[PDB]
Amino acid sequence: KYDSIPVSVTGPDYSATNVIENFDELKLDPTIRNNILLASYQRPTPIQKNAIPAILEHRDIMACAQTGSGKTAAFLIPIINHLVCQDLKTAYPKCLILAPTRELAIQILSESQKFSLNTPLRSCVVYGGADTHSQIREVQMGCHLLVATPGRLVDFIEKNKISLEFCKYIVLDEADRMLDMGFEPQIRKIIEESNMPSGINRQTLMFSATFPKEIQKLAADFLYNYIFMTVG
Repeated sequence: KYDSIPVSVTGPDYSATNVIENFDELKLDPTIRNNILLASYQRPTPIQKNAIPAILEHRDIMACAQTGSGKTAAFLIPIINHLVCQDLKTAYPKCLILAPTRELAIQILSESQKFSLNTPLRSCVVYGGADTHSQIREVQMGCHLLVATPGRLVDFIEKNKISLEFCKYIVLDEADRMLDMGFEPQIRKIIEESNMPSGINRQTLMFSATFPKEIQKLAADFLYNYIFMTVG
Protein backbone atom coordinates (compact mmCIF):
# COMPACT_ATOMS: atom_id res chain seq x y z
CA LYS A 1 0.00 0.00 0.00
CA TYR A 2 2.96 2.32 0.57
CA ASP A 3 6.20 2.03 -1.40
CA SER A 4 8.77 3.94 -3.43
CA ILE A 5 9.06 3.71 -7.21
CA PRO A 6 12.69 3.86 -8.38
CA VAL A 7 13.22 6.10 -11.40
CA SER A 8 16.67 5.71 -12.91
CA VAL A 9 18.52 8.92 -13.79
CA THR A 10 21.89 9.77 -15.34
CA GLY A 11 22.94 13.24 -16.42
CA PRO A 12 26.73 13.65 -16.55
CA ASP A 13 29.22 14.39 -19.36
CA TYR A 14 31.06 17.73 -19.16
CA SER A 15 31.73 20.57 -16.72
CA ALA A 16 28.59 19.76 -14.74
CA THR A 17 28.19 18.01 -11.39
CA ASN A 18 25.41 17.81 -8.79
CA VAL A 19 23.87 21.24 -9.34
CA ILE A 20 20.41 19.68 -9.03
CA GLU A 21 17.37 21.23 -7.35
CA ASN A 22 14.60 19.83 -5.17
CA PHE A 23 12.21 22.79 -4.82
CA ASP A 24 11.19 25.48 -7.29
CA GLU A 25 12.03 27.88 -4.45
CA LEU A 26 15.65 26.71 -4.76
CA LYS A 27 15.45 28.97 -7.85
CA LEU A 28 15.31 32.73 -8.37
CA ASP A 29 12.59 33.96 -10.69
CA PRO A 30 9.87 36.59 -11.17
CA THR A 31 7.30 36.25 -8.44
CA ILE A 32 4.56 36.25 -11.07
CA ARG A 33 6.19 33.53 -13.16
CA ASN A 34 5.14 31.45 -10.23
CA ASN A 35 2.05 30.75 -12.31
CA ILE A 36 3.86 27.44 -12.02
CA LEU A 37 1.87 26.66 -8.90
CA LEU A 38 -1.44 27.52 -10.52
CA ALA A 39 -0.27 25.27 -13.33
CA SER A 40 -0.27 22.61 -10.61
CA TYR A 41 3.50 22.14 -10.52
CA GLN A 42 4.07 21.39 -6.87
CA ARG A 43 7.68 20.15 -6.98
CA PRO A 44 10.39 19.52 -9.61
CA THR A 45 10.06 16.28 -11.55
CA PRO A 46 13.34 14.35 -11.99
CA ILE A 47 13.94 15.72 -15.49
CA GLN A 48 13.32 19.26 -14.22
CA LYS A 49 15.61 18.92 -11.20
CA ASN A 50 18.52 18.00 -13.44
CA ALA A 51 17.76 20.01 -16.58
CA ILE A 52 16.60 23.43 -15.31
CA PRO A 53 19.94 24.29 -13.69
CA ALA A 54 21.78 23.13 -16.81
CA ILE A 55 19.50 25.19 -19.05
CA LEU A 56 19.83 28.19 -16.70
CA GLU A 57 23.59 27.95 -17.26
CA HIS A 58 23.29 28.53 -21.02
CA ARG A 59 24.12 24.88 -21.73
CA ASP A 60 22.95 22.73 -24.65
CA ILE A 61 21.16 19.54 -23.75
CA MET A 62 20.26 16.08 -25.04
CA ALA A 63 17.62 14.76 -22.65
CA CYS A 64 16.05 11.34 -23.02
CA ALA A 65 12.66 11.33 -21.36
CA GLN A 66 9.16 10.30 -22.34
CA THR A 67 5.93 12.26 -22.33
CA GLY A 68 4.59 12.75 -18.81
CA SER A 69 7.86 13.46 -17.05
CA GLY A 70 7.63 17.25 -16.84
CA LYS A 71 9.64 17.84 -20.03
CA THR A 72 7.64 20.83 -21.22
CA ALA A 73 7.93 22.76 -17.94
CA ALA A 74 11.63 21.85 -17.84
CA PHE A 75 12.41 23.91 -20.96
CA LEU A 76 9.69 26.60 -20.81
CA ILE A 77 10.30 27.76 -17.25
CA PRO A 78 13.94 28.84 -17.57
CA ILE A 79 13.32 30.38 -20.99
CA ILE A 80 10.01 32.16 -20.30
CA ASN A 81 11.32 33.51 -17.00
CA HIS A 82 14.43 34.85 -18.72
CA LEU A 83 12.41 36.59 -21.44
CA VAL A 84 10.03 38.15 -18.93
CA CYS A 85 12.88 39.56 -16.87
CA GLN A 86 13.74 41.75 -19.85
CA ASP A 87 10.04 42.66 -19.96
CA LEU A 88 8.57 44.41 -23.00
CA LYS A 89 5.10 42.62 -40.52
CA THR A 90 7.59 39.79 -40.03
CA ALA A 91 7.77 38.05 -36.64
CA TYR A 92 11.09 37.58 -34.84
CA PRO A 93 10.73 34.91 -32.11
CA LYS A 94 13.37 35.00 -29.38
CA CYS A 95 12.70 31.34 -28.67
CA LEU A 96 11.59 28.48 -30.92
CA ILE A 97 10.21 25.11 -29.95
CA LEU A 98 9.93 22.46 -32.66
CA ALA A 99 7.26 19.80 -32.25
CA PRO A 100 6.21 16.79 -34.39
CA THR A 101 2.45 17.31 -34.42
CA ARG A 102 -0.08 20.10 -34.12
CA GLU A 103 -1.35 18.36 -30.95
CA LEU A 104 1.97 18.64 -29.15
CA ALA A 105 2.48 22.15 -30.54
CA ILE A 106 -0.88 23.24 -29.14
CA GLN A 107 -0.24 21.67 -25.73
CA ILE A 108 3.11 23.46 -25.53
CA LEU A 109 1.57 26.80 -26.52
CA SER A 110 -0.97 26.26 -23.75
CA GLU A 111 1.65 25.59 -21.04
CA SER A 112 3.57 28.61 -22.20
CA GLN A 113 0.41 30.68 -21.91
CA LYS A 114 -0.17 29.31 -18.40
CA PHE A 115 3.37 30.28 -17.45
CA SER A 116 2.89 33.67 -19.15
CA LEU A 117 -0.29 34.70 -17.35
CA ASN A 118 -0.35 38.40 -16.57
CA THR A 119 2.96 38.90 -18.36
CA PRO A 120 3.91 40.79 -21.56
CA LEU A 121 5.04 37.53 -23.19
CA ARG A 122 3.50 36.75 -26.55
CA SER A 123 3.43 33.09 -27.51
CA CYS A 124 2.53 31.90 -31.00
CA VAL A 125 2.05 28.54 -32.67
CA VAL A 126 2.33 27.43 -36.29
CA TYR A 127 1.40 24.03 -37.70
CA GLY A 128 0.47 22.32 -40.93
CA GLY A 129 -3.23 22.34 -41.62
CA ALA A 130 -5.97 24.89 -42.20
CA ASP A 131 -5.44 28.15 -40.31
CA THR A 132 -4.43 31.63 -41.54
CA HIS A 133 -5.25 33.16 -38.17
CA SER A 134 -1.75 31.91 -37.41
CA GLN A 135 -0.63 34.50 -39.94
CA ILE A 136 -2.34 37.29 -38.02
CA ARG A 137 -1.13 36.01 -34.63
CA GLU A 138 2.29 36.19 -36.20
CA VAL A 139 1.62 39.63 -37.65
CA GLN A 140 0.35 40.77 -34.24
CA MET A 141 2.32 40.40 -31.06
CA GLY A 142 5.28 39.06 -33.02
CA CYS A 143 5.61 36.45 -30.31
CA HIS A 144 8.75 36.22 -28.27
CA LEU A 145 8.10 32.48 -28.26
CA LEU A 146 7.02 30.23 -31.14
CA VAL A 147 5.90 26.61 -31.18
CA ALA A 148 5.83 25.00 -34.60
CA THR A 149 6.17 21.90 -36.74
CA PRO A 150 9.27 21.89 -39.02
CA GLY A 151 7.36 21.96 -42.30
CA ARG A 152 5.06 24.88 -41.58
CA LEU A 153 7.88 26.89 -40.02
CA VAL A 154 9.80 26.53 -43.29
CA ASP A 155 6.69 27.66 -45.23
CA PHE A 156 6.38 30.74 -43.02
CA ILE A 157 10.11 31.43 -43.23
CA GLU A 158 10.16 31.06 -47.02
CA LYS A 159 7.13 33.37 -47.21
CA ASN A 160 8.98 35.91 -45.09
CA LYS A 161 6.26 35.68 -42.43
CA ILE A 162 8.78 34.61 -39.80
CA SER A 163 12.47 35.32 -39.24
CA LEU A 164 14.76 33.51 -36.81
CA GLU A 165 17.54 36.10 -36.95
CA PHE A 166 16.97 36.87 -33.27
CA CYS A 167 16.14 33.36 -32.09
CA LYS A 168 18.65 32.45 -29.41
CA TYR A 169 16.77 29.64 -27.71
CA ILE A 170 15.68 26.56 -29.60
CA VAL A 171 14.14 23.30 -28.41
CA LEU A 172 13.40 20.17 -30.44
CA ASP A 173 10.64 18.32 -28.59
CA GLU A 174 10.13 14.64 -29.39
CA ALA A 175 13.12 14.78 -31.73
CA ASP A 176 12.86 11.08 -32.57
CA ARG A 177 9.27 11.56 -33.65
CA MET A 178 10.28 14.37 -36.00
CA LEU A 179 12.98 12.35 -37.76
CA ASP A 180 10.63 9.38 -38.11
CA MET A 181 8.09 11.68 -39.74
CA GLY A 182 10.80 12.83 -42.15
CA PHE A 183 11.47 16.32 -40.79
CA GLU A 184 15.26 16.19 -40.73
CA PRO A 185 15.47 18.25 -43.95
CA GLN A 186 13.36 20.99 -42.40
CA ILE A 187 15.19 20.89 -39.07
CA ARG A 188 18.55 21.07 -40.86
CA LYS A 189 17.19 23.99 -42.86
CA ILE A 190 15.76 25.81 -39.84
CA ILE A 191 18.82 25.18 -37.71
CA GLU A 192 21.71 25.72 -40.11
CA GLU A 193 20.22 27.59 -43.06
CA SER A 194 17.97 30.33 -41.68
CA ASN A 195 20.30 33.02 -40.32
CA MET A 196 19.37 31.99 -36.79
CA PRO A 197 22.04 33.22 -34.31
CA SER A 198 24.81 30.64 -33.98
CA GLY A 199 27.63 29.56 -31.68
CA ILE A 200 27.63 30.97 -28.16
CA ASN A 201 24.65 33.05 -29.31
CA ARG A 202 22.29 30.07 -29.45
CA GLN A 203 21.34 27.46 -26.87
CA THR A 204 19.96 24.23 -28.33
CA LEU A 205 18.02 21.68 -26.26
CA MET A 206 16.89 18.23 -27.43
CA PHE A 207 14.26 15.94 -25.91
CA SER A 208 13.59 12.39 -27.08
CA ALA A 209 12.02 9.36 -25.39
CA THR A 210 14.33 7.16 -27.42
CA PHE A 211 17.99 7.59 -28.40
CA PRO A 212 18.50 5.95 -31.86
CA LYS A 213 21.65 6.40 -33.96
CA GLU A 214 19.98 9.15 -36.01
CA ILE A 215 19.15 11.12 -32.86
CA GLN A 216 22.71 10.52 -31.67
CA LYS A 217 23.85 12.12 -34.95
CA LEU A 218 21.38 15.02 -34.91
CA ALA A 219 22.76 15.68 -31.45
CA ALA A 220 26.34 15.52 -32.77
CA ASP A 221 25.60 17.96 -35.58
CA PHE A 222 23.59 20.43 -33.51
CA LEU A 223 24.53 20.55 -29.82
CA TYR A 224 27.72 21.99 -28.38
CA ASN A 225 29.45 20.34 -25.39
CA TYR A 226 25.99 19.15 -24.54
CA ILE A 227 24.93 17.65 -21.25
CA PHE A 228 23.40 14.20 -21.60
CA MET A 229 20.71 13.24 -19.13
CA THR A 230 18.25 10.35 -19.13
CA VAL A 231 15.26 9.71 -16.95
CA GLY A 232 13.80 6.24 -16.73
